[PDB]
Amino acid sequence: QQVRQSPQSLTVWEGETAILNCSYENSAFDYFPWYQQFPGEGPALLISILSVSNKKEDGRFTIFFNKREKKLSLHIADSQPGDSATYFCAASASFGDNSKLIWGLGTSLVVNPNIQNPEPAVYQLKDPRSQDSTLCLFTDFDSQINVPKTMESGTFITDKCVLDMKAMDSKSNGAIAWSNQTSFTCQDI
Amino acid sequence: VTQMPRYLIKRMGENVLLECGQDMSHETMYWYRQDPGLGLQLIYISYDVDSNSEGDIPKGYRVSRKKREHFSLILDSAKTNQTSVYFCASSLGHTEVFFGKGTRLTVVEDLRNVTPPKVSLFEPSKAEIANKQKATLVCLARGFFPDHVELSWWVNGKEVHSGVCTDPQAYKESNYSYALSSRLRVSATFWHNPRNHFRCQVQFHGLSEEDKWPEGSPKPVTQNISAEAWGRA
Repeated sequence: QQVRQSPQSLTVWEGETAILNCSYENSAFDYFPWYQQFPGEGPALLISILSVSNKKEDGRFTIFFNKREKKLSLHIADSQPGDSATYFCAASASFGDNSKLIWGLGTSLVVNPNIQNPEPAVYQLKDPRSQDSTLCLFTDFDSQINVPKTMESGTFITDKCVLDMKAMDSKSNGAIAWSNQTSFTCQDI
Repeated sequence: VTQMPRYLIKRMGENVLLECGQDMSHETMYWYRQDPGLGLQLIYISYDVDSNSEGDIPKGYRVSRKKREHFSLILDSAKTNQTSVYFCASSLGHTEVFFGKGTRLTVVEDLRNVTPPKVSLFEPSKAEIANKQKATLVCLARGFFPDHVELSWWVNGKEVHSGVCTDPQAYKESNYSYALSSRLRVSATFWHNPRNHFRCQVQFHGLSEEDKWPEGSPKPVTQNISAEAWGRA
């Protein structure tokens, strides 16, 4: 727990500024790099700061540092859905070689897109190759709508997933539901 | 730039080897493991050739650096709890650490539980075209055990990324079985064109040529299983 990140999970709307906090206890630390990791990818250094410094800025990203409080914070101004990922903060002492970076447990960031005029509707799809196979689809719903989870032992629901079509700047949400049972409607869920 | 083998399937009990390389000829390299859900964990550290030091969890691991450019991770006996994503790390001039693309290692008790996925493609709802004036395709892969599947959409022979949304993690449907889904959404006009070909490909990574398997059953090697469709109405 040498490096403590906060919050454990962060979700913001697009355009808003995402704030990722972190604190430490050992006065030895003098180097604090932030690593960005997209799903299915490895961590990459985004921006770093030294304890002798008070603020580090790189484009839309900015690090605020408090040496006396042994706390720091990462601000993503005008956050975009593209930069939505898990962010790790590390810590080093001498900042020389064998720095021995102490890693934070990371903070997962999700940047929700502003969708104007949502038209939430549920549609049922079908697999022609195999009859009596029911599929449920929830789409065009608003982003603050919390997708319900249910354990019916045989029924499965996917997490929400933001979609982007290149035609007519307008983002869309989507959810998937299915069951091993032959007959069941998507209307009631 | 650092590189390493992407996917690997090994049985529990036998030796495992992971390799890593870099082209910047620096000194310090690292080996990390990360469970798919949460923590990034350090295994070993190599400062130079033949200079290695234990990390946070060196137990069950050992390393070898006979050359500065390459770093190999060695598991003499694979365990079930040693299933995670392994990251080779590197740094020059102690200002920034570089990570590779990672290696997804899955250790199984019995190789026979390894099965390819069953890929199903669902056609869009007529009401969707009617009410939303657009058509959404849905691909579903089930019956596979390793999470070594890679889903991609192909339209008329070309891989598309716009209008594509795939689930980040496979779902545990059974003890030895996973399930993964994804969706593709295009205009009703484009879907109403019969000259348009849609294909949902799922790349499964299985066993290598050097593996033991019975003769009365198909060997689940690295392969692609896809489902296709055409423009209707």
